[PDB]
Amino acid sequence: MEVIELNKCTSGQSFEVILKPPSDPSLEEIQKKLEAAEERRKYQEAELLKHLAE
Amino acid sequence: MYTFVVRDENSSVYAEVSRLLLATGQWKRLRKDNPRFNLMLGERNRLPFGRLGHEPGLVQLVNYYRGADKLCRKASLVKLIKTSPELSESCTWFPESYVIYPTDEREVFLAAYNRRREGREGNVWIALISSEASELLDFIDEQGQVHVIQKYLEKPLLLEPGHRKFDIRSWVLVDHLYNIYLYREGVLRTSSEPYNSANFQDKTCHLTNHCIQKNYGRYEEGNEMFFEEFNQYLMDALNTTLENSILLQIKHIIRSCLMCIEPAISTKHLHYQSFQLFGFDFMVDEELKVWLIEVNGAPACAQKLYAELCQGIVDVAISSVFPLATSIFIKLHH
Amino acid sequence: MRECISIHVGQAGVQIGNACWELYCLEHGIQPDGQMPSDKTIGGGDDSFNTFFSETGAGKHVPRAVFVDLEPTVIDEVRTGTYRQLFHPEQLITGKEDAANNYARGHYTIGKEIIDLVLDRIRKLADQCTGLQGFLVFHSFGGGTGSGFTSLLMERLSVDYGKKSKLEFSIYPAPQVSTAVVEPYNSILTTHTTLEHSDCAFMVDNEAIYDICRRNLDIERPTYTNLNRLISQIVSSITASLRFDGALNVDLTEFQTNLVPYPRIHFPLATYAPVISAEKAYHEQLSVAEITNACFEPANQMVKCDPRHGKYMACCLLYRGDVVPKDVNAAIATIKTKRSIQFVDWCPTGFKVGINYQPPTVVPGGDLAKVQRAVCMLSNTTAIAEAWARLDHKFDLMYAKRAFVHWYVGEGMEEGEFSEAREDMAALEKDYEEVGV
Amino acid sequence: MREIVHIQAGQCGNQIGAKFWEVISDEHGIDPTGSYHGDSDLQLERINVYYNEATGNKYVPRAILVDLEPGTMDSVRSGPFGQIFRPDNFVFGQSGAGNNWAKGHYTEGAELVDSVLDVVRKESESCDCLQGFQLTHSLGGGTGSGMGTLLISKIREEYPDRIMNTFSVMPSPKVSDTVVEPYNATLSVHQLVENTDETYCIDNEALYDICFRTLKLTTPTYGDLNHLVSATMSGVTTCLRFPGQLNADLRKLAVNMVPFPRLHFFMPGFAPLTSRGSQQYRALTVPELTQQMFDSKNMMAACDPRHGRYLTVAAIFRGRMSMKEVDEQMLNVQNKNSSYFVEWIPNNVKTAVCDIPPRGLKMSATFIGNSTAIQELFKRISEQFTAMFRRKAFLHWYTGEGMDEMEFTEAESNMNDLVSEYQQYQDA
Ligand SMILES: Nc1nc2c(ncn2[C@@H]2O[C@H](COP(=O)(O)OP(=O)(O)OP(=O)(O)O)[C@@H](O)[C@H]2O)c(=O)[nH]1
Ligand SMILES: Nc1nc2c(ncn2[C@@H]2O[C@H](COP(=O)(O)OP(=O)(O)O)[C@@H](O)[C@H]2O)c(=O)[nH]1
Ligand SMILES: COc1ccc(N(C)c2cc(=O)oc3ccccc23)cc1N
Ligand SMILES: [Ca+2]
Ligand SMILES: [Mg+2]
Ligand SMILES: [Mg+2]
Repeated sequence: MEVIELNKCTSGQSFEVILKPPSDPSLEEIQKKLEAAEERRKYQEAELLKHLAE
Repeated sequence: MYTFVVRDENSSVYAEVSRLLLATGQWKRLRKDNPRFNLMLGERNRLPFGRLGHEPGLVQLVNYYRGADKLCRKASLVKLIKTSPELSESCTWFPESYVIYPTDEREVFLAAYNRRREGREGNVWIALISSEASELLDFIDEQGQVHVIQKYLEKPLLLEPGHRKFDIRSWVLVDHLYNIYLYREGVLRTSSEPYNSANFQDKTCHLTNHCIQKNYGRYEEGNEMFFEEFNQYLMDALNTTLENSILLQIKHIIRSCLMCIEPAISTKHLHYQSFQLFGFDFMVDEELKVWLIEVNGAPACAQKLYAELCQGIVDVAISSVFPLATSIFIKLHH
Repeated sequence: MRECISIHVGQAGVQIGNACWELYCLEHGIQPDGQMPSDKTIGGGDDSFNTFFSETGAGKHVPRAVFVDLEPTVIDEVRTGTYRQLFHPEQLITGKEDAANNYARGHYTIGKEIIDLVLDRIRKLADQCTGLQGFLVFHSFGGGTGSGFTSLLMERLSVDYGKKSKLEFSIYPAPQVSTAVVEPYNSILTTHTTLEHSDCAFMVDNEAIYDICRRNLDIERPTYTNLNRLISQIVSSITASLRFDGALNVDLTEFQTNLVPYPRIHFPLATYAPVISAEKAYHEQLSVAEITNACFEPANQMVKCDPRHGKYMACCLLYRGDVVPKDVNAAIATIKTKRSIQFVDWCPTGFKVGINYQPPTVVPGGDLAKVQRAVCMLSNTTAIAEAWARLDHKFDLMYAKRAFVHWYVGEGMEEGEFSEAREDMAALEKDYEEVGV
Repeated sequence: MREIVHIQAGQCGNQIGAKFWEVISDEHGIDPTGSYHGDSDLQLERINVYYNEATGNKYVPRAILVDLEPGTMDSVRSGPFGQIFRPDNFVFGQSGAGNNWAKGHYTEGAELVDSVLDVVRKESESCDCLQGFQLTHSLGGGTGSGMGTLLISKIREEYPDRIMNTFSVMPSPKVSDTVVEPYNATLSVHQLVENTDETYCIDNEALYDICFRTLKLTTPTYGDLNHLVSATMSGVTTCLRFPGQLNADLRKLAVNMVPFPRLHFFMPGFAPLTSRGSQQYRALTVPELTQQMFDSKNMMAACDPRHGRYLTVAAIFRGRMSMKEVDEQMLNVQNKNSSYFVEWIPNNVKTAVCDIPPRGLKMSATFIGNSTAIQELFKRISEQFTAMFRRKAFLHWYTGEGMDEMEFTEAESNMNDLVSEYQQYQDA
């Protein structure tokens, strides 16, 4: 029922209507994870290349 | 070929329903967990309603209404009657009831208990049955569960011969369009022991359900009087019909309960559809007034009626949505 | 005035971006060449629209926008299309090979190699800003780039602009228009990694939009173009308060304050009405009561779910067109008596309302009819967790057999990240349960 | 990922390979001389995938033609589209491989392989972003099988981050040149399981049966077999060659089709099934296309799809038709036969549409299935292998080139491991 914070301008209006009351990783750690993943890729590749060498 | 899945194993009604669906040879049963079903016959608890109606090329239908537990739990029924304008505290056909915790309306309960003390009328309440409040409040805290205290019906209608208590079970089917269908066959679940006003150190004399009886089987097969006989009795003993004295009130209560929650549970504009079979339990007092005891969300039927009721479920809840290649229901109109 | 930078990542992010900026130009009267005849301060200014558009000495109005895709063909269409003159070439960033529908490829392999260049181009827009308030990020959950590159970008934006707000527009995957069988993997992976880094995220389920286009626009087989014109109407409703004079949702901070009291539960449900086909010969215009009532029908939501069986934490109504407060309040009073609207115990039961008198702009020759009034409701309801439940179940089905996991492991991702992402989702589903039942 | 390098090895490889280029050249409006003469712009948009712009507005499809004998490659050069191939891309020895996998892989082929890799390198160096490779070969001979799989191994060493795709023709006693085919095929499968990302199993048994039972050809030739192959090959590469919603490539095919790296052997299918020259005048309804593409009689690998489960399926519809009806029909197949699609890969069936029909049809459907029923193909080859191997029959052709028995034992066990891996997912 109660209407508060009525604001009006040329563009339109805004208001609030109440019906009832109540009641990060660093640049370092990122670079580590991205380089760790590259190292797993390089390793898996080196293991393939050694298998192909055999 | 319509498809269906079965996720409740303990369900006699739906075991029979699936059995009937297969017997048409137009319904395939799939594995428990195959998403590509037309019909779900769901589990009793934590049914995943959130996963229904997101399958392209499948109209999906479930045999439960999400939110219908509000009616079908002891505690939440009292809350629903008290707080809904449609029903109210003023409500004439539901016994005086209060919700009590073992950790709530304890203070408001025993305030009306003193109206039964001061202007002393019948002061016997069910929780299990006592005359004394302080013995009830101990029994709740000692078991550690949420339960309801309700005014116990001290002047029930008593069947002769036998001086016996009984409850009425009514089966109601609510389809996907929210048509309310009352199965024309009810059942009375009788006591076989004579009723005893001065003794609540009792069990079989006071409690009416088919299990806490198995004097058993004396007057009628397995404490089960059907509607033709109970009507005949009411004519012979009391000069009235079941229709007039009881069923008008039953139809009123059923319609009132289900219309009340219709906005909260209706699947009308929803991406999946629901039906549900309910079991309404009624008490009848000596002046032929009907009182609602409980609503059961997952009821079993009575042996004689399984065939007819389960066929009705297929015809009106299932085949209405999924057509295959007299009516046993009374439609409660609104 | 405080600037906002838009970031469009991957095919979905880019094509939705095209649609949104097309619409923004039409709304503000900015031409394809970037001229704005109504803008009397030539070469600068701090009007509300300047939040989204910078200005050159020649009076070219240029979006504060970066487009990034790991492959060139989608952004190449921006480069050569109707709006090619609008965007500076340096704002349009492409690799040569995509993430192949693989989060691990978008995040670890190909991402590691383009991230610094994207952040440098983002830095160039930030330096042009007097008071950058932060970021609007458009992407799919399901694409390898949309999922993989976005989550890395988000992590980095938190590092370089720790004080800035970040909002998401996120396309949730639907089998009717999906591109990949692994979209559920990509969705869970990106949601886990992005969760701490996003302040408010608007999810759009392609299933809801697809069905709205079929049902209300009578389009038999909606294309991305049909979907995106609709999405861009909803985004424009959401962002209008940043771009026009008003007193509601005027900065990015206000979105979190008004819509997100619990930081993890930051996914408001959008509901939009009315959607009316431009080919409908006879249409009876809908009233404030009818459009507002339609905000409570599942069929009009951006995600199909059922708010009657959850609780609300917040609710904004954003109207465009011939709408006055008194008709809003009368509509609300009636709706309250007919509908299950339940708020959480610790929040006021209420509505923040914003009205802009300009009716929605439609794309000339597009699918949407001009209407006299429209509304977008933003509600933080627990019911949206139904979407997480669906997605998590699909994830579990594949992951129990480790189907396709080798494609991710093969990119350097550890298998352990899958169960970590999935545990976080398990915790999120739990959070919604605590608040909502 | 844009450019594909195509390789064709040995007699079978070069004969299906030449047909593939004929068919797709026609579809893209390219003529025997490499001049474009089409009307639609869909024809040129992704022509870079196979064809390559040359001097004076010409097109040189990245294709390398390999054999240990000159015979078939002379036949390609004088065949209908023979002039289109880059002359330097003809790489041939003189001595042949005598239907012997050991000659192709270890002795005769080892001598020629470096010359092929030089041509491969030259083509890769022109590529903006090479997606990878497609190889056409049979598994029953010596050059396509032995030297083909040698090439694959060497290509993987030098380009380990590119996709390897094969069209691999499986031998059948019904259409058979020598008794040693099961040896050659088992040795080859061992290689394919390790070094390809995607392999189309083109079964000569199935092609024969389609020609005989369905197309009513009493005496199928290789040319009739190849008519089916080139149509399937055109079909399966549709989404690589034509712009659509998908913008598919070889890696995205692999990611979406292959849940476990070894299970990458696809059963392809085509509808409507047509013979050479003789073609019927009524187009199919979308329901009829959908029904026929999923029919076991339209599959190019002689396996019963009902004897297993589909892990994944890609379906391509070509021609002007209702996309709504395509979606409805495709959804209908799954919903009606749901038990044959694994329930633990949600939405494992994907459909794509292209407006441009293949030559001489208004409507077509192409099917790519990853089915566990493919195990029947490998079991068949395994039974034929063991029937000879248990008596070491015909082994001296291979030990004479320096191979040991152990190598046959290892290849057999790996192919039997592959079979039981399919059985695993068929039940789980
Ligand atoms: N609504 C909408 N969804 C889209 C559009 N384009 C793609 N999608 C959806 O986005 C998901 C696929 O991701 P894309 O954004 O295409 O992939 P990407 O981010 O470019 O990643 P890769 O191509 O895998 O590197 C699917 O769920 C699509 O249905 C679009 O224009 N509009
Ligand atoms: N489908 C098809 N199969 C062929 C063709 N030519 C040979 N084959 C089969 O290929 C196998 C023999 O290999 P082939 O390619 O002639 O030997 P290579 O030249 O040493 O590779 C046998 O299984 C033949 O049935 C052909 O043109 N088409
Ligand atoms: C099982 O889900 C899929 C299977 C394949 C694809 N893609 C990437 C295709 C690539 C291709 O080259 O050919 C196709 C033909 C038809 C449909 C898809 C493809 C995608 C998905 N989701
Ligand atoms: Ca200005
Ligand atoms: Mg992409
Ligand atoms: Mg030969």
